[PDB]
This record gives sequence, structure tokens and C-alpha cells, in this order.
Amino acid sequence: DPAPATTFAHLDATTVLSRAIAELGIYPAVDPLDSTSRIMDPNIVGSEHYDVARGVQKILQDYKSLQDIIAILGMDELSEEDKLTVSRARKIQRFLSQPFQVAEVFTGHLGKLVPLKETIKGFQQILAGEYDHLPEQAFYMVGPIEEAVAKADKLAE
Amino acid sequence: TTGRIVAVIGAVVDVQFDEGLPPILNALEVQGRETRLVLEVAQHLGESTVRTIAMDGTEGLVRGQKVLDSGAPIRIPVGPETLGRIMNVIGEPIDERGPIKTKQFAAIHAEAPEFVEMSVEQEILVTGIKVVDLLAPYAKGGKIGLFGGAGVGKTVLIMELINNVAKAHGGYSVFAGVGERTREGNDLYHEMIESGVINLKDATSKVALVYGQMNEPPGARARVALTGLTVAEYFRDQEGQDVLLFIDNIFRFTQAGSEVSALLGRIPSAVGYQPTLATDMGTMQERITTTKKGSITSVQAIYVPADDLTDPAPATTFAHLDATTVLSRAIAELGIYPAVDPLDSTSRIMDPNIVGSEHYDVARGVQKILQDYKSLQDIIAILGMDELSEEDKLTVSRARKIQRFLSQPFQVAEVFTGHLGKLVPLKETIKGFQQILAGEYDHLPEQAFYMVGPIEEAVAKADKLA
Amino acid sequence: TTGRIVAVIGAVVDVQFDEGLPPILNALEVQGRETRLVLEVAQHLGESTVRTIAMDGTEGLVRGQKVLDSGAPIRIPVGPETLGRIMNVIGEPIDERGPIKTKQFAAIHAEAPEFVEMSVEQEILVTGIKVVDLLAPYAKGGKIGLFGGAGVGKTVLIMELINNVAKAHGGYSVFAGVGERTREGNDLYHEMIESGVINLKDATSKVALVYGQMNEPPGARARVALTGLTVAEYFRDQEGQDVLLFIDNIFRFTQAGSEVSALLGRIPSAVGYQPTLATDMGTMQERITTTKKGSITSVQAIYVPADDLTDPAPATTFAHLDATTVLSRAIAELGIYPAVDPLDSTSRIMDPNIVGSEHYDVARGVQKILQDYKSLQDILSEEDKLTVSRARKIQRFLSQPFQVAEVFTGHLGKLVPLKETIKGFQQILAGEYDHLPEQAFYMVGPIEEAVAKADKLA
Amino acid sequence: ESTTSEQSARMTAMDNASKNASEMIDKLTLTFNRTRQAVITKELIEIISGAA
Amino acid sequence: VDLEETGRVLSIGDGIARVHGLRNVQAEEMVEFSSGLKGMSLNLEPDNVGVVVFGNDKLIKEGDIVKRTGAIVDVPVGEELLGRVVDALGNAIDGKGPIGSKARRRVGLKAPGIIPRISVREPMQTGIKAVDSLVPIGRGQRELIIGDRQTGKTSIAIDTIINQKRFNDGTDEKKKLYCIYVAIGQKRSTVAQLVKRLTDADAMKYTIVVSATASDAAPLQYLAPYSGCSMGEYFRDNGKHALIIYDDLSKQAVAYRQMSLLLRRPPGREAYPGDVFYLHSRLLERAAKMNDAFGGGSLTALPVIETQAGDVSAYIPTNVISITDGQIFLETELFYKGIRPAINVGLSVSRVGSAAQTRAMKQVAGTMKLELAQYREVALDAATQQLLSRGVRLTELLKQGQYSPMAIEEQVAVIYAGVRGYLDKLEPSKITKFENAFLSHVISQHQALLGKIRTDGKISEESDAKLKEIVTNFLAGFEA
Amino acid sequence: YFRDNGKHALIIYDDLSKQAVAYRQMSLLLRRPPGREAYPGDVFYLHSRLLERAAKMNDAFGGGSLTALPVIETQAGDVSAYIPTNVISITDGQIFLETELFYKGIRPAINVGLSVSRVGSAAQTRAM
Amino acid sequence: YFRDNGKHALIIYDDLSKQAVAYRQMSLLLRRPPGREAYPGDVFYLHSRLLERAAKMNDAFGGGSLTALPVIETQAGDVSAYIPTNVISITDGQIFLETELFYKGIRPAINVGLSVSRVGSAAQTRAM
Ligand SMILES: Nc1ncnc2c1ncn2[C@@H]1O[C@H](COP(=O)(O)OP(=O)(O)NP(=O)(O)O)[C@@H](O)[C@H]1O
Ligand SMILES: Nc1ncnc2c1ncn2[C@@H]1O[C@H](COP(=O)(O)OP(=O)(O)NP(=O)(O)O)[C@@H](O)[C@H]1O
Ligand SMILES: [Mg+2]
Ligand SMILES: [Mg+2]
Repeated sequence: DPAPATTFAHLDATTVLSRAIAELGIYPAVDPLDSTSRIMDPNIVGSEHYDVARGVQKILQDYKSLQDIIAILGMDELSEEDKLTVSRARKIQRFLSQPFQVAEVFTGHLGKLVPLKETIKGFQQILAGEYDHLPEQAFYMVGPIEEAVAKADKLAE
Repeated sequence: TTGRIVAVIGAVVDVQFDEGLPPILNALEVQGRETRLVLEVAQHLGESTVRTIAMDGTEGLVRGQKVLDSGAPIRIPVGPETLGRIMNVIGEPIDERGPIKTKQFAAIHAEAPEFVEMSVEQEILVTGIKVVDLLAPYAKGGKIGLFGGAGVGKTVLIMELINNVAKAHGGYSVFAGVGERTREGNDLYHEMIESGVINLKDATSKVALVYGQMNEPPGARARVALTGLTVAEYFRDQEGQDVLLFIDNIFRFTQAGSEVSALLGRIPSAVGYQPTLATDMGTMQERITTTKKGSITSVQAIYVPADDLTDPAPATTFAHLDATTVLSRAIAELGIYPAVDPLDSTSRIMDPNIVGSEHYDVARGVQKILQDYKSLQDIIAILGMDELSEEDKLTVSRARKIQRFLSQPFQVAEVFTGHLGKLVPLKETIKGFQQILAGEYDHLPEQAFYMVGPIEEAVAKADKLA
Repeated sequence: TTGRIVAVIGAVVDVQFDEGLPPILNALEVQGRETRLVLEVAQHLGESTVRTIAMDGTEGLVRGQKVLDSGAPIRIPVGPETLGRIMNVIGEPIDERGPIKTKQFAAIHAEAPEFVEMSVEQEILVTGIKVVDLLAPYAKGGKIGLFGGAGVGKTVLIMELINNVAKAHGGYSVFAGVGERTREGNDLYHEMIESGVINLKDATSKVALVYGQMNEPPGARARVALTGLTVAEYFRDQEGQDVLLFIDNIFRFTQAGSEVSALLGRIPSAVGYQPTLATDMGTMQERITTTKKGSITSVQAIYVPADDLTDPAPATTFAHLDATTVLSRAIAELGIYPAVDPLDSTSRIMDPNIVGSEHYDVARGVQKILQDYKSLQDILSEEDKLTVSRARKIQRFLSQPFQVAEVFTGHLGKLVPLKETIKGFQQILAGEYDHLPEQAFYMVGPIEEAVAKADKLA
Repeated sequence: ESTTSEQSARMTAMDNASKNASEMIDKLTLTFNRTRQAVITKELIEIISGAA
Repeated sequence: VDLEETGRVLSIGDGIARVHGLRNVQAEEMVEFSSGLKGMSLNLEPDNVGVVVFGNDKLIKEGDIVKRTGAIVDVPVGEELLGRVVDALGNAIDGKGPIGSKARRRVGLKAPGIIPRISVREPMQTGIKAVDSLVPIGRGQRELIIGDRQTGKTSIAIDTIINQKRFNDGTDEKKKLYCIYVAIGQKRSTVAQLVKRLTDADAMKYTIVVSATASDAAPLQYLAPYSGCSMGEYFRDNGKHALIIYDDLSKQAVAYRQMSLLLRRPPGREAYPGDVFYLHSRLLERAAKMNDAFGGGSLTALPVIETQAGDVSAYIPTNVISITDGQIFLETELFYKGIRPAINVGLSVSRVGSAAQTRAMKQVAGTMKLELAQYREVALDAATQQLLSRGVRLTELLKQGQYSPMAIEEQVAVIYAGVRGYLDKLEPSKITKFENAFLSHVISQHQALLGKIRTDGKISEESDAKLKEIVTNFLAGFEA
Repeated sequence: YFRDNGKHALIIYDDLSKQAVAYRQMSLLLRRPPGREAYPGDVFYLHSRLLERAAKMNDAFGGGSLTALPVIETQAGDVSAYIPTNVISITDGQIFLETELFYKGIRPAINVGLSVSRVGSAAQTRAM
Repeated sequence: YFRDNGKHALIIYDDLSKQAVAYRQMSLLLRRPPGREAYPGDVFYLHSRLLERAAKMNDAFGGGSLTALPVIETQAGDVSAYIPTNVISITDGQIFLETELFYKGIRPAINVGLSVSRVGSAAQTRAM
């Protein structure tokens, strides 16, 4: 639409929200494959930050491209490498969701603020397969990665 | 007094008056024509000049040609002697049987019945058509709409209803042909003479006919529905009797309006339509109604441009109806006739407190299984039925049998189906679909359920196969 | 008579005349400007004023500037002297070689031949190219859609066509660059010089060039196809020839028409095209036909917008086409040249009634055996093995060395007569050469050379 | 016996699926292009109506 | 000078001339330009007359004199036009000299109402097996021919025209069918090739060709169908029977859309005007069957519509389907497979033709209709093995070459063999070969049976038993 | 009236799609040039000024309220359309109903993910 | 200046989409007739006049050159919109960039299958 389309060029950082994502209960409904920043540069944020960010985007784009194929032909048709990227991607999608303090009236969860250090570490570990054994939902609507571990323990009994 | 033509473009004629200006809606008479040419005042343009809409062709008109004010809107014969007769938009006999000597005339513009005049009576009208009776039943004195794209089955359906309802009905009928085939009018007229519902020798006719077909210019096609309504209004009010009103096809009213609007120079609305589409439709539709004074059971065939139900014409028509029968080309192409979309046809009396819980439950049960089948179409179209779970295969098999049991041979469509027409009692319709849903016929082949009447015929058909 | 400019809005110029107005389509000459500025009358606006479309830029124009009515539509040089030359839409030389010294000039707007002038005779225009002549033959007076982008040997095919039609029949060619990229207009010109179809030293040139370059106003690009048509019409209607007309690109002819219609304030039709889309196309295309005097046959490079074959532009153009030549990257990468897809290219005159019974059968046999070979690619028996080796030899015998690519390669280019082509593929289908090797059929002319290529290399 | 039947049946079903996919690609491409053209036409009619 | 009978062009350049004067001109009157072009008075306004020009507007200039003719747009009509090729105005374009026609009809005349008509009852025989058996056409009917480019649409029309030779060589004017072929938007070469074909088949002598081709101005293409229709109505209203083909109405609608956008009328779907339905409705309504009091004549119409990619649900296709009395649908996929004519049986419909089918055909075709409807879902257990075996052989009988339309009794004989089960033991690939061998046998040997079926219009028990023996004895004789 | 006198009222607008259509007619006939979908340039403002008048009043103004339930009809279930998103962009949430859900037996036919409330738990009893 | 003095220059137009938008503003406000996407009929002509000025000169005219790299922004990958279509047709080739390649890790996000250079091999060294 001409109004938002013309606005993009005036910005240094863009956070693009998506109804397709909000509809899933993923809040904030940020499209990780359509949000950009001038400072997303290894020389500015450092190689660790940049590598994890690009790694997260890659796994999510790989999953997005697979979703439609697996919806028709089935999960069992995927190679072990593909279904590993599926399960990790779905955990990554969930770990991007977060309870906001201003959204407590909507979520029923206490708001959380996550330090950048903890954000990088958390996604690093998921990407590295360190939580392959944990259920999907443990990663949904939490703050730091320690809460996902605690939630996984709580989800057992 | 007298006016003079100052401008002509198609159906739109501007006329200047020297003394006394006709009010909007007045019928003007063009002087010197071989057959009566009526102009209806639409607007006052200023400078003693009016803009009018012609009720017949404007070829041969000259600037300066004299026009007289009749002092009234178009007035037509109304009463018992319209029965057995055919009239045009302006109430002229078009059946070569001489004058229509009614005792009264009526203007074709009347105001809609007021809110205080409304009836809340909701009684089922059983049609004997399985899809309709089961899922979206018609009501006595109710407004029924038959939606369909080109060639899908609107007219066959309205003709079957005339066959199933009118004979069981005790009163008068009015058929308005609006922008449809002239030869369809010829067929209907002569078939009514043959059957005797029109009698040329006696006063025993039960049907009045009004026609303005697709050979007519748009002014005539825009107004002829009002002519039909006016005839029905008389029978409803001045006789307080049960009236049936059949209109084929009401879309043509709105299309004709679009043609004139383009000639009136209005700024166009969406899809090139007249900006007045909805109000024009409302002022007309609100007259097609039952009142405390008398009953009109109305059935209107509704054409759907390019099969697009979101087109402003059909889209605006929905809210004017108590029951809707929506036909589908995809369904017709699968061989299911009548080509009713069972998930897009509705009725206000589809209510457990009205039709009883048994009727309601079977209807909703049928619709659930059909919807469950529908939202598997994506996967089925690619991989076929053999990939589905046993659970989903069961729902597909029953839904396909239900789809087929919803088809029915019409008395009117015998040449096309090759089968004798069938009329099914409501209780038998309920029972048949009840048994299918219960899985009582899971063992029977799907084709057994195709083009039958009652469920017993599906059993007998399967027995002949195996 | 002399008029005066009363309006200038982009490439649209209004002119007032004191006496008789110039008819629609008349060329007007703007007075007092360095180069030549032609305005074509499009409308009579009333009050002695006409609306015109400019053939060049309108900058520097002043209201009141004098404008001369020429008395006719745009008139261009026609005759033998156009051959080897490059002219623009208004007939000016643009190759810096001086005036095009014809003894006749002709109006670019000319009515299509009348009903009584029509020929019912359906005749194959023999190109001498095996893929084309056998499977998707050209019809005299017909229109051929040329498909494929670049890198598929388009220009070499074009140059060989010009070479062959002049050599076999004795008919000349006309190339109309409609929306020509100036760089590619230069390349084509120098490639034609190298191939010999244009000769700068004598009068043996086989093509006349007409360029309407991309940086020219809508009016110029819209009319340049007509200019090319008019050059071709001379060779037909005055010299009784079977003429070839190339139009590169037909979509850019449509596009320029849409732009002109837009500039004149005409309300766009479906998909933004001019309301006159079909008549703009028809008045041009109908001039390409077989008459009693001769024929103009046209090869028209087709761009399909959005790869949508139902788009109004290609859909309207397709109504006028009698054949297709599909140039394919897949055929090119297999080393087969010309890179013509032998299954995708079709012709309306591939009929046992129009072409010979011998022509139809062999061509149908070549089609079947190439489709059956593709069917057996997925998977053989003795009958299947026989059909595979036959088809692979047919794939190669469809390839051809071109006369135009002789200095570049060194390999002798070949023009193959029609009956030599038919009997060549006939002798392969019958299995008469399944006794001989496969690659002896690659890059040769007449079948006698494929036998000799097996006789020499045994 | 089972694997001979299973491999034949998979070959069969996938042949038909690939055919159904082909027909759906054509059907969808046609819907795409009708919509593509309609969007352009509709936008233009709104522009023309506003200008007139 | 005479501002009542004459006027001067004020402006010209959007297909419309604005003319000052002409004070006495009628709405829809033909006017004449100085150059010799004709025009129609469309818009009568206080200060000017808007004139639609039936030719190239280059030939009209501001200041040109325009004259009244006093006549609502009309065309010559009559038998003098038979054998001739004319433009949209009815002027000869074949170089064969003057056309003698004295009478004229208004091109815009409204179709007959309800009372002058009677139900279609008389066969309009195409000579095409697929059509005459499964999609029968009656005299007075409108039957749409619809399909993608190059699917065989025109060929249906041409074979139908050629077919009428057998009736037209007779002396009974009631059985005769005079033909009108309207070319709209076509290539001139295509029309020329068409007349050549008709001439070779001795069909041109009972045919009028009206042509407004791709290079003719849009108003001429707009006009052509109406002009041809008036030439057809001459026969309809003279107690005779005419057949008209509009080839094609898609191109006419495009021409009208050009005119309408240039007039700045508000566009809708695909930029078509709101009266585009009415454009075709008023035209096709004029094909009609008249009652005996009106002379008993008829005009049958075969309008042609071109689809994009088989889409019959588009605006113009649906418009014409909502006008005509059924359609013959030609399908690219079938044409590609070599099925010719490429008629989709299941999707084709005749709404009124069954009453206009001979009893002879009604018999064998009704059971073929049934046997094909039972084949369009099975396309192995013995119950469905017979349904498939019969359906493929019947489909082979529906194949037909061009330019040799068949007598109805010859059609009834070939269909008889497949329906009664005289092809079941023969292989599907050899049915086509059998049919032609069987047809030459019945023509050469048994004229008495073919003549009797033709006269009676029915297969009686004597005819059925006699035909039973012939096919049995030929089947035993037919080897390879 | 109720709102400004310490009372509570609920208002239903059934429906605003039809109001927009009536307003479009008036505007086109006043010769005000059309915008998107032939609706007037300020079709948003038509609904936004109406719906803003639904409000909760502080105790100084009586503590009264007016709650609005406007109704919008979609075509083919497109919640993401022009006029729908116009009105979604005014209200404090929406209840989105679908035919698919309706016939599946999901009645009321509410799509949970696509429906929202912009007030949330603040409008609920502690029990709920 | 460099081109005409025997030197070589490279020009980047970043971007021509925005230039077209500015020209459209002027044309519409001058009440010139709108076309597809409200652009005027001379919008092709705008860009073709500009881009044809990039040229390689022969030795007779100094042997200089001007190379152009115009930039076009598409919307949701629509390379068939009006302005993209124009500039695609004008140029000698295109480098197509795509969002899903970018996020897959294909950076630069060039679609190698769709991108083309009609000059091709003529512009490469023997080593390449
Ligand atoms: N029954 C038939 N058997 C064999 N060939 C046929 C038959 N009918 C038509 N054809 C051929 O098919 C081709 C196309 O037929 P035609 O009758 O031109 O269809 P069309 O749809 O009118 N074409 P167009 O108007 O150009 O889009 C012609 O070459 C015919 O000779
Ligand atoms: N109930 C039915 N049973 C069998 N065939 C049917 C039925 N309804 C329609 N058809 C077929 O469809 C054709 C058209 O039916 P009809 O009721 O005239 O459709 P319509 O929607 O009124 N068409 P139109 O008025 O042209 O938009 C018939 O001639 C039949 O061939
Ligand atoms: Mg109907
Ligand atoms: Mg044709």
C-alpha cells in the first residue's frame, strides 16, 4: 500500500508485525523475515550477535519453505536433517514470543525483560541443538531460556 | 400542457416545458408515435427542463417533438380481468385479446408497506424438493431467492416450484418476466393454456402475466418489475387473498438501472454500477412483501454476473430474502441437479423451535459432514481419497452419498435427466438423510443415491447393481 | 497552408489553422528548428484547432511557432535504394551515408488490400531451413510469432532468413526495429555487414532497415512499423515480390499505441491498454498478406507480458499469427542450431491439403518419434531401441550450418531445398540409415552429406 | 509380495499426484492471471472516475 | 445553409463527429458525409448532434457538410443478396456488380414479442453426428458455439451451411435453409478462404456473407451483426427459414467497448460498458420461430464466443450463455488429443432442440446419451467393463472429418451399429475405418431402407428388423 | 443520554456496511469525487466520529457509559479488506465469525486467533 | 563529460522508482491524463531518454564510455508492474534480488536463473 510502502525509506530500523503471526498467539507478532536494521552488521553488533541473528533467520526461512510441502506430503517424507530444522525452527518461533508488562491484561502472564546477552545465548543454544529433547511449548511465552527449561520440567508434572 | 424534446441519448430524453412542469415520476406521452411511447420524469434539470426515461425505443425522435403530461405516473389495469392476460410495462395487452376492462387502475409507483403492517408469521412451505425442505425450508408468505450463474438451473427451479407449489396453493399467481427470454414467455403462456391454469374461454384463470424481456430497452426492463408488483399488490390488498409472485429475473432490474445511470451522467459506483443501486433495490423490494392485510409468497430468480456472488447486484439482494437457494456451477458440472450449494443456502425458519429438533439436528448433521468433506478438498485434489485416515474416509464416503441423495429428478427436467420427476414428503426427506448419517447405508454404492426420490429407491437401485 | 502552435504538453501539440484544416493523419512540419520535427494530426478539436502527436522531442517550442501542412500523411523513400540503408519513422537516413535517393515516395498510412485483391492460394515460403520447412513451415503472406529471449541465436536466424529468401526466391527483406535499443541497433547493423546481407560497397544489400529507437516519443515508436510496412509494400505492389518483413518487437508496437492513446486523453481499457487495441493491431496486420501482385510475409518477435498468454496484448496478436518459431535455451545447450524447439513450433499450413501428402506424413512421423523418444526417456525392447536411435539421428539432422555463420566458424553453411529436407527425414524414419552411425547427422545440410560424413568417417 | 505391491502402488499414486499437481498449477496460474488483470483494470477505473 | 436538413462538422477524432445543425434529424437516423461516408445520429443535444462514423475518421474534417437521409439506420434486404459478399452497410465488396435489392430493414428493429412466436419444432440439421444426435438444434433456436482459439468453432458453422445444399436443391421452400455468415473482426484472407470453400461446395448460392474485418472501423464491426440479422429477418418474416452465424461476438463486444470508452461511458468488468449484455441480448432475441399467422418462418442463430483458457465463467461468455438456448463447447484438450470435432458432450447443452429432433434420431441418440452418461465416470469388474467398452466405441463414432456433413438417415445408421452392439467385438482403434466401409455399403446396396427412414422420420419394427440383418451380415463380411 | 446521566447504555449498529453504502450514494450525487471502491475520501471519518462517542465517563461526569457493538459484513470472509480494516482500526477489538466454523458445528462461529479485545481482563470479574 | 572526453564513467540511479513517483506527481497535478497506476503515457519515454545516454563510443568519437546501473524497487516481487516493466525492457540486462534468497543465506540475494546480461561473454576477460 502506497502509505506504508513510501514510509520504509525514512527508517533506520523496521519492525514489521504480521496478522498471520498474531493469529497463532505469537506475541509480539514480529515477522522475523521482514524486520530490518541498519546496525545489523557484524562490524557494529559483533560477529556472535550477527551470526546468531542470521542463523535464526536462515532456519526460519528454511522451515517456511518446507511447511507447505510437508502439509501435503507429510513429515515422514522429510530427511532427518529437515525434521531437525523443523523442530528447532518451531522452538525458535516460540522463543521469539514474550510476555510484555503492558500486555498482562491480555496474556495472563507476568511481563518480562530479557537482557541482550541472554537473548543471544538462548537462541545460540536452540540453534546448536542443546534443547532438542525439550517440548515445543516450553519455549512459548517466556523470558530467558532458563524459564523454558523450568517450564519443560513443570510440563512433565 | 405541452413540452418539447431538447435532447435524446438512448433511453434518456430531456424535455422543456413552457407552462407548468411535470413532477418527478409523471408519465409523459410523446406525440405522433405509431405505438404509445411513455417518458417517465426522473429529474428536474433547471431552466424548465426535465430529464426522463423512455419506456420504449427512442429511434425516430426529433428535437422539438411535442410531449404531453398525463398528470400521473404510469397507471396500469389491476383487478380480476388481468387474470389470463399478458401485459407489458405500461399495462397494455400484448396477447391480441383486446382491452383489459378493469374497473380500477393503479400507479406502478406505490410506497412500501410500513413497519406497522409487517407480519411475523413463519409457517413452513413444503416444496417436495429434498435440499430445500431439509436444509433451507421456504415459508408461506415468505421471500425466496434463487441465485445462479448463467445456465445453472434458476428457471428450471422456478418452473418446478410453480409445478409443486401453485397447484397445492389456493389463490392467484403473478408471473413477471423481467429481462429474460421472450421464447420462455411463449413457452409458459402456451403451457398454461394447455394445462388450463389460463382459460381463454372462461373467467377461471388463476395467473396474471407481465413481461418486459431482454429485447426491450433498459427503461422498460427497469420498470417492468414494478408493473408485476402492482398487479400482485392489488390481489394482496383489495382482495386480502394469498398471492404467489414469481419473478424471472430480478437482477435484470438492477442491470437495466446501470444502463440508464450511465446515460444520466451520474458518477459511477463500484464495478460501474449506479450509485443508487441499494436504495433503488430497497424501494422496489420492500413492496414485495406479505402484510397483515394479505400474503405474498414471492420467488425471485437472481442472476449472478460472471458467477461472482460478491457482485454488488446479488450481494445486495441477500438481505431482502427470508430463504435463499444458491446454485453452483461446480455442483451442476458434477451432475448434481438441482445444483444447490448446501453450505450456502439459508432460511430464517431453520430453527429447532420452528421445524422441531429432529429436522434441525439432521439438517445441521448433514451440513457438518459436508463441511468436513469440503475442508479436505485441498489434500484430496492432490493425493486422492486413499491417503486419508479411516476416520476421514468414512466422512468422505457418507458425504458423497449425502451429496448424491440431495440430487432429485424434477418433473420439469425429464428431457435432461431421462428420469420421471419425483416429489418427496418432508418426513421421508428427514428419515432418508437421518439413516445415511447413522451409517445404515455405508455398505451401499454411491451411485445408488443419485437421482432418486425417497430412500427406498436408493435401496432398490443398489439391489439391481449387485 | 501555415498554422500556429497554440499548445505544447509533452509530445502532444495543438495547432490552429486560419483556412482549411489538415485531415487526421497528415504530417505537419514545424518551422524554424534545427532538425526535422513532424507532427501527425490525430484529432480535429473544433475552433480551427487540431491535436497532433510529435515524432521527435518538443522542447524549445513556442506558442505561435509556424507549422506547415504537408498535404499528406508521413511520406518516406521507397525503392531499391532503401536496401542496406537505415531510415527513421519519417524516412530520414540515420546511417550518416546521405540521402536515400529513391525515384518514389510513399505514404505510411495506406489502407489494407481490399477483399477483391485477396489470394486464396495457400503457399509455403521455403526458407531452406530444415526445422522450419519440415515441421512449422512459413506461409506466404502469413505472420510468424518468433519466441525466445536472447542467447538463442535470434539474430543469426533472422540474417539467414534474409539470406535464404533472397537466394532461393529472389525476394528482399525489411527490418523494422520497434523500440530498438540503440546499442542493439548498432550491433545488428554491423553483424548484417559482416554476414553480407548488407553491402556498403555495391547495390547487393538484401535488407532495408527502419529504426524506431527506445528514446523516441510514443508517436514515433507507434508509427515505425507502418514505415517498415510501406518499404515492404513497394517491393510487393511495384515489383511483384514475395517480401519478408521483420518486426522486432510487436509488443512494443502495442505499448507505443497504448502510450499515444494515453497522451491523447483516451480512457484506458482492460489492463491499461488502449481502447483501440484490436483496431490498432488490425489496420497494421491486415497490410501483411498475399495479394495478386505478390506477398509480404512477416516474422514478429513476441514478448509475452507477465508470461500471461491470456494478456490482451499477446491474445490480440495471436489472432493474426499463422505459425510460431520457438527458440529454446534447452535446444541451444544441446548444441543443436538453429535452437528451434521442433515440438513447440507449429504452423497452420501443416496440412495434407496445403503442403504435400508426403510433407504431412513425414513431419507427423518426426513429431511422433520425438514425442515417443521423450516417453522412452523415463524408462527397452527391439522396437523401442529402434525408435530411440532413429529419433536421436532425427534430432541431429534437424541441426544446420548457416551461411551467415561462415566467417565466424569456417564451416560451410547450407541452404537445403524443400524436397531434399522431406526425403532426408523420410530415409531416417524408414531405418535406411540405422545401418550408419549417429553423429554423422549432426551439423550437415542435405542428407547426401550425412552419407559422405559416414563414408569419410567410417 | 508386499514390497512389489507397495512399490508399484507408490509409483502409481505418485504418477497421479504429479498429474493432479500439474492440472492444479495450470488452474491456479489462470486464476492468478485473471486476478492480476482485474486488479490493474479496477485501479484504473477508480483513477478515471476520480479524474472525470 | 439548410440547418434543418444539413449540418457542419464541429469536431472529429474519437470515432465520433460532433455536428452543428441537422435540426430535423431523428435519433438513430443515417446521415451522409461529404466524403461519402455514412454515420448514425446517436446523441441529439441542444447545440450539436453526436454522429457515430461507419468508416475511417481521417475522411471527416471540421467544416464538412453532413446531410440527412431521413431514414433510421437500415440495410438492403432480399434474395438478391444470395451469393454475395457485402460490408456492414450492405455494399458489395466482391466486385460482382450492383445488388438489385429494393426493400430495406432497420438494423435496430426490436425482436417479435410473445404472441407472434411458437415453440421450435423443426430440425436445423448440421450434418455433424455429435451435434445432431446429442445437442440437437431446432429452427428458431439460438445455439452458442464456444471455445478457445483454434478449437474448430468456425468449422461447425461451415459444415452446417454446406449441409443445407440437400434441402436447397429441392423445391419445397419450407424445408430450405438460407444462410448468412457474419464475419466480425476476422482477417480478410480468412473470409476470402471461407467464400472459396463455400463456392467449391456449391453452398455460396444460398449464402450471404457480411464482412467487417480486423482493419474495418469499430462501428462497422459493431454494426455487422445487426445488418446480417436484418437480412436474416427478411427470410423469417417472408415465411422462409434462415440461419445466421455471428463469427464472432467476442470481437463485436471488443469493438463496442472501444466505441464506449471513446464516448467516455463508465466501464465495469474488464472495462466493458454496462449495456454489453443488452448489445448481445437484443441481437439474439431476433432469432425466433414464428407462428403460422405470421407466416411460420424462422431465423436460427449460431453466435460464436472465444474463451481464454476454457473459462466459460468470464463476463462475456456468461452473458451470451444467459441469452442463448444452450451451447456447443469445444475443448482445447480434446482438440489436442485428436478428438474432432472437439465437442465436450457432457458440458454441451441444447435447451429446446429435443423437440426439434427427428424420431429416428431421438431413438438411437437417447440410448447413446444414456450410454455416454454412464461412461463419463468409469473412464476390471464385468459390470463396468461393458460400460467402458461401449463408451470408447461410441466416442469413435462421434469423430468426423470436415466438409462432408451427413444425411440424418446416414447418421442414424452409423449410431445404430454402436448402440445396438455391433462394434463391441471390434477394437476401438478400427471403429473409424469400419464406419466409412459400412456407410458406403448401405448407400450402394440399401437405398430403400435409408430412403424410408428419411421419409418416415422414424425407425419402425419393419425398419428395425431389416436394419438388424444388414449390420449383422456386414459385420461378418467386414474382416480387416 | 444515559451515558451523561450516570447510567449505562449499549448500542448496536446493524450494520455499518449499509450506512457506508447510503453515505457513498449521497456523496457521489453531491458530485464529491469518489476514492477507493467509489467510497468517499472520508469514509473512515464517517465511522470514526460515530464510534468515538461510545465512551466510559469518569465520576466527575457521572461515571456513566455507552458501549457500542457495530456490525460489518465481509465478502468471501476477507477480514483484511479495506472497509473492514477501517472499522477494525477504530474499535477496541472485534468478534470475527466464519461460515466454515459455523457449519463445522462451531457455533457461535468465532475465530479465536483473529478475534481480539483491546481491554482484556480489565473488563472481567475476578472469577472469570 | 567523461564519456565525451575519452574516459569511462559509471552512473548509479538510486532509484528510478522514486524519480517516476516525482514525475507522476507533476503530471497528475498538471492534469495530464492518468494511465496504469496513475502514471502518464510518457513515463516510459522519461526513462528511455535517460538510459539510452549510457553508451560505448567508437575510437572515432574518443572511445569513451558511460555505464548505467539503474535501481528499481519492486513491490512484493512484482517485476511486471508498470515501472519495472519499462526499465526491464529498456536495459541490457537485470540483476534480480529476492527476499526469500536473502534470508536463506544467499547474500548477495541474486536469482542466478532469472538474472541476465545480453552483452554476456563479450564483457568478460579470458580468465573469467
Ligand atoms: N472435424 C474436423 N476434423 C479435422 N480438422 C478440423 C475439424 N474441424 C476443424 N478442423 C481444423 O482445425 C483448425 C481450426 O478450426 P477452426 O474451424 O478455424 O476453429 P476456430 O476456433 O474457428 N479458429 P479461430 O477462429 O482462428 O480461433 C483448422 O485448420 C481446421 O481445418
Ligand atoms: N434440475 C435440473 N435437472 C436437470 N437438468 C437441469 C436442471 N436445471 C438445469 N438443468 C440444465 O441446465 C439447463 C439450463 O437450465 P435453466 O434453469 O434454464 O438455467 P438458468 O440458470 O435459468 N440459465 P440463464 O437463464 O441462461 O442464466 C437446462 O436446459 C438443463 O440442461
Ligand atoms: Mg433462466
Ligand atoms: Mg474461427
